[PDB]
Amino acid sequence: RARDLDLNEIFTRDEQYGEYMELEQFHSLWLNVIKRGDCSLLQFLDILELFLDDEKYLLTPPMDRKNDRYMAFLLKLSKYVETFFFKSYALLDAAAVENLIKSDFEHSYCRGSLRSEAKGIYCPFCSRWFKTSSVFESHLVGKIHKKNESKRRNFVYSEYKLHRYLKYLNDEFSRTRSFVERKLAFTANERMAEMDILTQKYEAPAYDSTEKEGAEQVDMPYWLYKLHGLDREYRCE
Amino acid sequence: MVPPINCIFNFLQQQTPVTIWLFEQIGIRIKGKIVGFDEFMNVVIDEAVEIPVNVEKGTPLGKILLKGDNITLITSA
Amino acid sequence: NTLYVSQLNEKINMQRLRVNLFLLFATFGEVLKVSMNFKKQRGQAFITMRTIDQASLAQISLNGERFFGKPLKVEFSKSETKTL
Amino acid sequence: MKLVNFLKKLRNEQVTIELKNGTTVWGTLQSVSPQMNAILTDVKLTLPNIASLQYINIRGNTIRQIILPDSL
Amino acid sequence: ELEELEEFEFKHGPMSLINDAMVTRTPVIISLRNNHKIIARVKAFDRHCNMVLENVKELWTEKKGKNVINRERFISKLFLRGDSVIVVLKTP
Amino acid sequence: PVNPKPFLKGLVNHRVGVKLKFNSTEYRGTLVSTDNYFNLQLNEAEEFVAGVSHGTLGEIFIRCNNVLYIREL
Amino acid sequence: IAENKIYKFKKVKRKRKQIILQQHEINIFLRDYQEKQQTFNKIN
Amino acid sequence: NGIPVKLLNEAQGHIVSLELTTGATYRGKLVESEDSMNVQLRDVIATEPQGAVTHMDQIFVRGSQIKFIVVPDLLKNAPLFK
Amino acid sequence: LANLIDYKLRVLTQDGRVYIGQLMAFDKHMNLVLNECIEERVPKVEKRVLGLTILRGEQILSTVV
Amino acid sequence: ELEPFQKNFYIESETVSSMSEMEVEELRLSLDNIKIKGTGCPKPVTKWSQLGLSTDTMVLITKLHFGSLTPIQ
Amino acid sequence: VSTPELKKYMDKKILLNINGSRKVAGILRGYDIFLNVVLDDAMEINGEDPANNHQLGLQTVIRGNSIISLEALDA
Amino acid sequence: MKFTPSIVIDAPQYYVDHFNGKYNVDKCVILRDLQLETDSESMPSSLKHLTKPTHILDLTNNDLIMIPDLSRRDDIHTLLLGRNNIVEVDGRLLPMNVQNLTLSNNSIRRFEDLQRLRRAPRTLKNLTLIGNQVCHLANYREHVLRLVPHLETLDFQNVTAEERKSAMSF
RNA sequence: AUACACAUUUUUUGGCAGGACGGGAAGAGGAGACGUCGCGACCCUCGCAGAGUCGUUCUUGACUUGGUCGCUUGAUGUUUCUUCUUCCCGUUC
Repeated sequence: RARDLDLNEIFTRDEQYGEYMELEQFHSLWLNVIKRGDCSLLQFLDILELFLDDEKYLLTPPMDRKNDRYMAFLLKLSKYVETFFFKSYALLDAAAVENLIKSDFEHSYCRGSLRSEAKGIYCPFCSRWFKTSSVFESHLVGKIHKKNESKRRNFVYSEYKLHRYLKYLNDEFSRTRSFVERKLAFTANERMAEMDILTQKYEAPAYDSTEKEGAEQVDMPYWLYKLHGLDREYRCE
Repeated sequence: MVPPINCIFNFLQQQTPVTIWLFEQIGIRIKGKIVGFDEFMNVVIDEAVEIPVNVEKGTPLGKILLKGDNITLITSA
Repeated sequence: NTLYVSQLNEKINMQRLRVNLFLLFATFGEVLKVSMNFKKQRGQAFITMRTIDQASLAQISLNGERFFGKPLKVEFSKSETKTL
Repeated sequence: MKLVNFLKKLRNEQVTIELKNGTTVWGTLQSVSPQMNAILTDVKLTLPNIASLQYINIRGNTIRQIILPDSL
Repeated sequence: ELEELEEFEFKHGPMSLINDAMVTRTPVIISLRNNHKIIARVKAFDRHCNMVLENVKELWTEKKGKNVINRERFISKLFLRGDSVIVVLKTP
Repeated sequence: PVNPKPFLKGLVNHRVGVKLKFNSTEYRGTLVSTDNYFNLQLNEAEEFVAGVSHGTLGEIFIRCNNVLYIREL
Repeated sequence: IAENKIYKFKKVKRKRKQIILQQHEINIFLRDYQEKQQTFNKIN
Repeated sequence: NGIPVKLLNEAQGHIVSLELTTGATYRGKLVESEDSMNVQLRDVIATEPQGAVTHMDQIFVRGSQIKFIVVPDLLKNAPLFK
Repeated sequence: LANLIDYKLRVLTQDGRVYIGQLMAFDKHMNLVLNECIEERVPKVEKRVLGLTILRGEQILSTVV
Repeated sequence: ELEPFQKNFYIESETVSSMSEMEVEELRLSLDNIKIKGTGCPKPVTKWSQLGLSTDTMVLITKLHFGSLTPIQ
Repeated sequence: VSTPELKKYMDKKILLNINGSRKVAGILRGYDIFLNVVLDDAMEINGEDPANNHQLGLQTVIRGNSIISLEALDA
Repeated sequence: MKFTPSIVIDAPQYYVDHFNGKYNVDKCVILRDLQLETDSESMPSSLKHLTKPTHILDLTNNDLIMIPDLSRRDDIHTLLLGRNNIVEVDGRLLPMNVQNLTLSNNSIRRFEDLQRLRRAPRTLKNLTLIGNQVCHLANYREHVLRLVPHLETLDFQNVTAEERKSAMSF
């Protein structure tokens, strides 16, 4: 039925069929979106971590959330994370997840889901707080919020997706960050052999000619023997 | 019917003013006296002047070590 | 394996003649010859064929076929082709 | 010492080579010659619209720079 | 003996800039022939000025239908050919 | 014979300027050292593009190949 | 989960590439199934 | 020596076509070919990138300046198949 | 490169012209001899049949199968 | 005339190198009261991943050693 | 290092074409392994039309690396 | 029997005479990118494993009914369709740069069936229909010329402005 | 069973600078050189062989040395100068 199904056309070698997610590329692009080099792969991952939090990526942004380069980057990255997510978990109903997230976005996120006992209610689209829910509601009809929600809608939504999908992939994020630190602390020979391993895993048959089928489990006289005359094997003819 | 290195050597002895045509550059050419050279045709050239053709003006440079790679055509003036 | 054709409209350029000949004779079997060696046109083209049965079948079936205005005359070559 | 040997170590590595002509190359190094002639497989190539190529060999002197994985 | 003299000449010669760069792990900026510049730390070098550079930030200049804009990106692990080097500057 | 190498050795520890083949850049600085292949090291360098001061670069290395000529200043 | 068993028998652990593979295969299978279920609903 | 150098030395006495780094094409009988690709050529018909064509008696171009040569197909037989 | 022998190969020249031909032999300088080699420029348009050619390794950019 | 060789293969992880001295004292007290003597002792690590070992080795170790690093480790 | 077999060209008037679309005419004097050439009675043919006798007897030298090609005016 | 990728992998694959490249299709039957000859091809399909490297396709001597089911192949320049039973042509063929089509000895009956050949933009220079019943029908030549003026040579005869104008007159 | 591949000819460089789209035709206010390879033909020309000879043996080693006219609106680069409307046929939403 699926004889021409090939995973290597879906996963890159650095992803190792869902083990890791390749973020170096985004360090190149994302890192450049800063117009400098003060940013290391690990500091970039440190930046990504913000998006595991429900508020950090919103109130402690790497860059100004109204910056062009930044919003574009965030779009590309978000898309990547999502495709990776569903790619690594075929068995789960993609449409179900999508709709769940969308409804969470409409019913909570855009409805003052972020609340502070001090500043009140934050708005993703206008990046401002609000004293009470009352002024918050009468602000959702104002020309300002109409403008913003009408221009920055796709970006806000993509940001949100990056957020929730990165949350669902926390284990993979950690796994990769770990990988990074390891490879980084390698030597030359070490790094080389490791790469060899990732490569072999990548270009290897999914089933070996040497696999199991139906192997189910349930639930003294040392100097004395030389002295005796066995230093020279004797024979009777 | 003499090797070019000996030609350059007679430029050295005669101390004649020398005009060099550079590589891939028609616009400027350099001029001055050859006080010495090496195997790589790098030349110490004294009272050298840059001569843009584009009446001709020029910039006095004084003593110069010109690398031989630029050299296209060495002449006397 | 090689067939000698003549009586062809020489006004056709060399490369178009060769492409149309390969086209026409591919129906009987693989044509091995890439290009006319003779570089004189005037019909005198040789067509080399991997199997011999395709050469015979082409010979019998395409005798006097109208090709670029003229009925081609087809015969077996006198000698074996260098590539054979 | 000789960095070309350091490139010789780089077999089966996925890299992005910028070239003096401006061309971008992306692929897994199969080998690099001491000339720094680089043979790669599974290469997407962008001339200054990407062409996908099974194998690509590059003359070493044309190579501008090669960007290696940060994991290296 | 010959090897010794080569390393020494390298040490007291103009190369001393890139040698100093690797030992101090100091940033240096490289004007290239592509009219791009690379500020980075020198991980390794070669007689040809082949280099391994870390924490690369390349700056460049692009022209558009309005004012010229400078563009820059970060490349953490960068290996560079030796003929692309116009100039290597070492600065505070 | 006075060779470019001895002239250049005498030029070491002196204020120089170097015009590259491109002429897009000239460098004026103290000549610290030069090697057998004639790569150039300058200090306190100043960059003159189109004959105007671009800026003060400082300790600088010049690839031999780019050098059109060197003059003493 | 740990012993990789469903009832009594603990099954051999498989490598990641195969698990994922079969998961995508099962994916297309479920696609087929959903299609057939559809046409059937439209015929019955 | 290079095997292609060996072929090019076999090409002597034949008619060859040369394209130089400038783009001009020189067709004619190759007198002599050095190891450095410096070639001496006879009765050359030259076609410029502009399309202008000239005739010249004896021409000798530096190896380094040659983009590529085309040599007759007679040589293709051997012995470079090995 | 020895594996590529006898194959039909596509070389990209220094000037952007694309040459295609059988790879009969190479050398150290990467001078290549190409049998039945033809030239393509723009991508077919402006294709010419050169025949047997040497190419100089100084001009060659890259080759592909 | 002995052959020179490398003995330092340790790259201190960033998270470890960020630790202050008071932090390091505290970590040692918490790790069964580790006492050190001698100059220049590197800070203790608390995770197998802070040691920069290949993935192979990591998999292998874990496998080889189960649970937290011991104080001696 | 090989020496160019330029002896057949010695003491012959030749038209050298050189990089930058430059062209000079003169009698082949000497040469070396490097293909550097000495030319007597050298005459520069500018792109316009006129020509200037740069080295009537004083002779010039042309770096072989710049020599694109050389045409024999005589037989 | 069917043209399937398992067959795509291993036919006698080589270069045309014309130096046209390709990689042929024969595990046990019908072929592609070279010599698709004599293995009883009913319907063209599974051209994707051809994965584009083919200049030519020698379909001759199969049992092909129509010419559809062509994946997008940029490289394919020549189709040698001879000795099949092509009744119809698809229409959205449009494999850009299909310069040559060989319909010789097939069963295309009507002028209207030839209409889809007009879709071939300006590339179908060479077309040969000789050996079909449609050739016998009146004003066959002129209708092919007025329908697909892109053809430069028809039935190995060259178009010519004279019969172009006559095709305009009718 | 027993060192080297940065100083002139190659790789360490003289380089850098309903709406849209196509096509084809008509009507109104893209063309001129200079080359290089093609559709037709009133033409030329008329035939089996990289070619031509020999030594030795059932197959090899040596030695010599389409062209022309139209296009009745064929295809292509150097190089100077100065679009609209209508109809038809394809893609996309």
